[PDB]
Amino acid sequence: DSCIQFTRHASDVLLNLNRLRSRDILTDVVIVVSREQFRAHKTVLMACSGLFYSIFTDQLKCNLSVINLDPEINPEGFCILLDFMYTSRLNLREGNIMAVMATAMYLQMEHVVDTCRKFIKAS
Amino acid sequence: DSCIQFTRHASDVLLNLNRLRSRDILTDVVIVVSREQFRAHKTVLMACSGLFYSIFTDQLKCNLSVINLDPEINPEGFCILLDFMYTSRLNLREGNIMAVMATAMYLQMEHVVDTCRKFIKAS
Amino acid sequence: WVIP
Amino acid sequence: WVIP
Ligand SMILES: CN(C)c1ncc(Cl)c(Nc2ccc3c(c2)CC(=O)N3)n1
Ligand SMILES: CN(C)c1ncc(Cl)c(Nc2ccc3c(c2)CC(=O)N3)n1
Ligand SMILES: [Cl-]
Ligand SMILES: [Cl-]
Repeated sequence: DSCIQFTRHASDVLLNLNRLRSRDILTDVVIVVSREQFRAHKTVLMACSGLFYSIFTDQLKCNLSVINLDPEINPEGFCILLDFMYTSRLNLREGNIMAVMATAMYLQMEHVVDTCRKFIKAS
Repeated sequence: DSCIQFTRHASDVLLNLNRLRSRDILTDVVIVVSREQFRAHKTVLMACSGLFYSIFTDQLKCNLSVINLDPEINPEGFCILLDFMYTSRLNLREGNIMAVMATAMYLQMEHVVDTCRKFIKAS
Repeated sequence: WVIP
Repeated sequence: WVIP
């Protein structure tokens, strides 16, 4: 086509979606990870994760307001990944990299799994 | 912080949100523009437009599944702007620039209004 | 704004 | 991935 493009548009959209999350505006699901609860937007979860994409395209699960993750999933690993989904920023540290990689493999977040594998290979 | 960043993350998120829109997945509102109807995600509309942000943060309007725009709004201008919201791409043409600018001013999409003003000033 |  |  003959379209023009606004370079910062996608980043600005994601920044506003994170502002809505921080104010709990139009969040439509709670993700339960052990004792911890995380509110989010189903569309953002689907856009970032192969697991949530499969869950919320399911004709029955698409209507659930509560999703319980596998008890092996670490709440801190999930929190770091949820922050990444809404910001593009990953808080990857020596003390959390194993839990982050395991959570990203479960959530099917291919690019995160790739950087964790590379950071582990280096050490 | 000591975060790493995935450059293409925001663009990939927006691409997936547009894929959900094209398949009518988790759309939660219909925007009525004269005789024309446009399905969308309230969160994406809020993230892109000062008008939708104000509408869906309203304690009563946040629950509406149908929003009717001012009858002066042109459906083609709205369609071009809705496509921009989900892609960062604006189909700005000599034949649509006046309707696009008027719709962007109504929707409170500051960056679109700015490029329309610049393109009009050049001609 | 750019030409994509 | 980059250092932002
Ligand atoms: C694959 N597909 C057509 C599609 N459409 C819409 C959405 Cl929201 C979506 N999201 C999704 C699926 C798989 C994966 C991701 C997002 C991230 C990932 O690593 N794998 N994937
Ligand atoms: C201003 N603010 C705190 C905020 N938080 C969340 C959202 Cl979704 C939002 N969106 C929004 C508001 C105003 C405008 C836009 C989006 C685009 C624009 O030109 N003006 N604005
Ligand atoms: Cl990823
Ligand atoms: Cl804009």
